Order: sequence, then C-alpha cells, then structure tokens
Amino acid sequence: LKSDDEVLEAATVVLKRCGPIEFTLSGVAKEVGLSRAALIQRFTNRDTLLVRMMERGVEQVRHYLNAIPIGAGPQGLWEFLQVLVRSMNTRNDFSVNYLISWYELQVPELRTLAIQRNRAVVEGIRKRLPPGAPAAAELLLHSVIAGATMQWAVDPDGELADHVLAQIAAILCLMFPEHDDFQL
Amino acid sequence: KLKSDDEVLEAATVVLKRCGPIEFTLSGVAKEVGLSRAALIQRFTNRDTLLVRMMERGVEQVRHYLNAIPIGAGPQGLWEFLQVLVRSMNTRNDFSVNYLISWYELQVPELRTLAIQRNRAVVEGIRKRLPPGAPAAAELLLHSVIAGATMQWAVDPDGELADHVLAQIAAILCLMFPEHDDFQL
Ligand SMILES: CC[C@H]1OC(=O)[C@H](C)[C@@H](O[C@H]2C[C@@](C)(OC)[C@@H](O)[C@H](C)O2)[C@H](C)[C@@H](O[C@@H]2O[C@H](C)C[C@H](N(C)C)[C@H]2O)[C@](C)(O)C[C@@H](C)C(=O)[C@H](C)[C@@H](O)[C@]1(C)O
Ligand SMILES: CC[C@H]1OC(=O)[C@H](C)[C@@H](O[C@H]2C[C@@](C)(OC)[C@@H](O)[C@H](C)O2)[C@H](C)[C@@H](O[C@@H]2O[C@H](C)C[C@H](N(C)C)[C@H]2O)[C@](C)(O)C[C@@H](C)C(=O)[C@H](C)[C@@H](O)[C@]1(C)O
Ligand SMILES: [Cl-]
Ligand SMILES: [Cl-]
Repeated sequence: LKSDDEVLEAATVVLKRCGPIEFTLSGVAKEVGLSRAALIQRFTNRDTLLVRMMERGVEQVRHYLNAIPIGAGPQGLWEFLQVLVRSMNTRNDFSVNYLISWYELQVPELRTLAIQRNRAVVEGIRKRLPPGAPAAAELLLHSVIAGATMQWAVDPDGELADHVLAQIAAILCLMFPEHDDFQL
Repeated sequence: KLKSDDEVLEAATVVLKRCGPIEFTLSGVAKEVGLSRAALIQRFTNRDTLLVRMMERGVEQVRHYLNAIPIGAGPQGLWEFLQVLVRSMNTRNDFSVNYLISWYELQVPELRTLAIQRNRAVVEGIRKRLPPGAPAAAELLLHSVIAGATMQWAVDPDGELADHVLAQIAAILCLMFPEHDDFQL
C-alpha cells in the first residue's frame, strides 16, 4: 500500500480497533502491508504518526461537512443534522471514542486538533442555521449530539442515531415552534 | 483506631481522580490514607473490589446530593436546581480524568451498571423538578445539554465549566418556557 493517505487510513483502522494506548507502528505495518521501518522513514515514530492521522481526521471532517448539500429552512437543518449523526459508526466498539478523546486531551498537539475538529463540526452546523435560529444555536445542537451520544454509550437503548435524533427533533421544535413537526 | 470505610473510600476516590482508573493501585490509596497496603487488602480484598465499592458509594452520594438540593417551584426552581447541579462538578484538578473513568466503567460490566444507575439518578432528579408544561422527555434533553456542553468545555475550555454549560442551559430553558423571563445566573 503506497500513498500517505492510504497509510493514514489503515493506521486509523488500527486506532479504532485497539485504541490509542495499544496503538503501535507494528500494528499499522501489519494492517497496511508495509514494513515497520517504512512507517518510520515516512512518519518518524508512533507519536508523530498519531499526529498526522489526527490531522487527516480534522481534514476529513472539514472535507466531509463542507460538501454536504445545503437545504432551506429548519427542514434543511434537520436533514443535515440527521446525516451528521448517522455518520457515526457504532458497529465495533463505540466506547473506544471516549478513550481516544481522553488520550487526545493529554497530548497538546492532539488536543489542538481535537479542538479544531469540534470547531469544524460547530461551524458546519452554524452554516446550516436558517434566519431566526436562536443565538448560539450551533453550540446547543452540538451539545445535544455529544450529550445524547454519551447517554447512549453508557446506557444504550436501540440505535445511537434514533436516541440522539429524537432529542434533536425535540430541540428543533423548541427553536422553530411555528414549523411543522420534524419527522423522525 | 480504625478509619471508617467511608474515609478509606473517600481517600481512594481522590487517588482515582488524580491517577485515573488504569494507574489506580492499592499502594496509592494506602499512601493517601496513612494505612498499610496489607490493611486495605484485609478490608477491600483487591483493587477491583475496591473500585466497585468506590463506585457504589458514588451512586449513593449522587442520590444523597440530589435529594439535598432545595426544592423550588416553577421554571425558576428548575433553573436554580440546574445551577447547583452543574456547579457541583469539581474542576479543582484535571477534569479530563472523568472521560477515562467513564471509558473504563464501560469496559467492566459491574462498574458499567453503576454508571448507568448514576446517569439514571441524575435524569430522574431532573425529571422530578420539571414544572408542568415542560416538553416531553425534557429531562433527557437537559441531561444531554449538561453532558455535551461539559465535553465541549473539557476539549476547548474558554472560562469556567459552569459558565459555559449554564449559558446553554439558560438558552434551552428560554426555549422550553418562552412565557418566562430570561434566566439569570
Ligand atoms: C468522545 C465522543 C465524541 O466523539 C469523538 O470526538 C470521536 C473520537 C470522533 O472520532 C475522531 C477520531 C477518529 C479516529 O474516529 C474515531 C477520526 O476518524 C474522526 C474524524 O475523529 C467522532 C467519531 C467524529 O466522527 C466523525 O464524524 C465525521 C463528520 C465523519 C467521520 N466518519 C464518517 C469517517 C466520523 O468518524 C466526530 C467528528 O467527533 C463526530 C461529531 C458528530 C462530533 O463532534 C461528536 C458530537 C463527538 O464530539 C462525540 C461523539 O461527542
Ligand atoms: C464523563 C463525563 C460525565 O462525567 C461523569 O460521568 C463523571 C465520571 C462523574 O463522576 C463520577 C465518578 C466519581 C469518582 O467522580 C469523578 C464519583 O465520585 C462521581 C459521583 O461520579 C461526574 C463528576 C458526576 O459528578 C457528581 O455529581 C453529583 C450530583 C455530585 C457529585 N459530588 C460533587 C458530590 C459529583 O461528583 C456526575 C454525577 O456524573 C455529574 C452529572 C451532572 C452528570 O451526569 C454529567 C452530565 C456527567 O454524566 C458527565 C459530566 O457528562
Ligand atoms: Cl465514526
Ligand atoms: Cl466532581
């Protein structure tokens, strides 16, 4: 496997499967089909590879959110938030995200990228707000996604998206009380 | 004389908040409470059993704390309760340890049940304080705002935790209770 991008994607697979503590160059090397020495020549060491991977994360969030088609009014916002929430993968071990997030906060380089990642998502929501959205509505919507996601991770009932989006629908009704119900 | 079980578990919880659940050891708790490692083994068997007892005490403390918050009336009484609840989270030391504690709980079924009980106690505590005319499932939305806004702050801190979270709580309460005044801290 050749490109920096192909290698960083394979390393991301490993990070999701093992978490950041058990993450190793050897495990990336075995995933991507390259020698560990090759990873070292291209990315210097474990810590530096983690940084490049998380840089690619923030890039991919921005790349992803920026091209999602924009619909009109509260209904467009609702559509966007559905796509956003459904984008989260719960198929293997969702709890690894909380270990990832914790680990990121301990390493200044990763912490800055984590901030950029959340800022990108908040700004992505902000740009989909129709006129008449309450002030700072983007912060509230991102909080509901993160908080309801946590609720479900601890105490799961049904699919993540259904738990989160029910709450999103509820807050959208409060933000746009003259709109028709938001269909989930 | 013997130190109480509550004193020992308190000391252990301080250690857990300092080192996190991966680095938590009997030796650390012993150093913290002035007791021998041997004495801790006698009373609490092992490190895993000690963590279960600490987390059982945690759920008890949550329930006791929520019961102790004065009960007001109306949307104002709910806002007052929420202010106390949010301000109850200690930010004296490294708040990010809470995310590790949460992750670890999810890995250990006995601890995960207790984390579920904790969140359920807080959700139910909010629910019992909802005035009539709060929207359906408002207690879940309010808990989500606290959790989500706290995580936003823990990743990207601007000022005090409570200030960041309560600005959003005030915002949603305005939406829930449009016929009410602005909610002031
Ligand atoms: C702690 C709990 C927090 O989770 C995380 O921070 C983990 C650690 C991220 O993965 C981190 C780390 C990592 C390696 O994925 C595990 C990386 O690939 C991503 C970009 O960021 C997640 C899952 C990201 O998902 C990514 O959302 C993109 C829009 C699409 C992408 N996917 C379709 C490709 C998906 O994975 C993303 C950006 O945070 C989702 C948005 C909705 C949020 O802001 C939500 C509210 C999160 O703050 C959160 C759930 O509260
Ligand atoms: C991950 C992020 C989550 O944090 C935790 O789960 C950590 C791990 C708990 O500590 C865990 C673990 C531990 C050891 O503390 C770190 C234990 O002592 C407490 C009870 O539970 C926190 C902090 C608890 O604080 C406690 O709130 C009580 C009302 C009063 C109590 N204390 C001041 C009287 C205070 O500690 C408590 C209950 O979760 C606060 C309520 C508001 C929540 O439900 C919020 C929304 C959380 O779910 C959260 C912030 O999203
Ligand atoms: Cl994902
Ligand atoms: Cl606390």
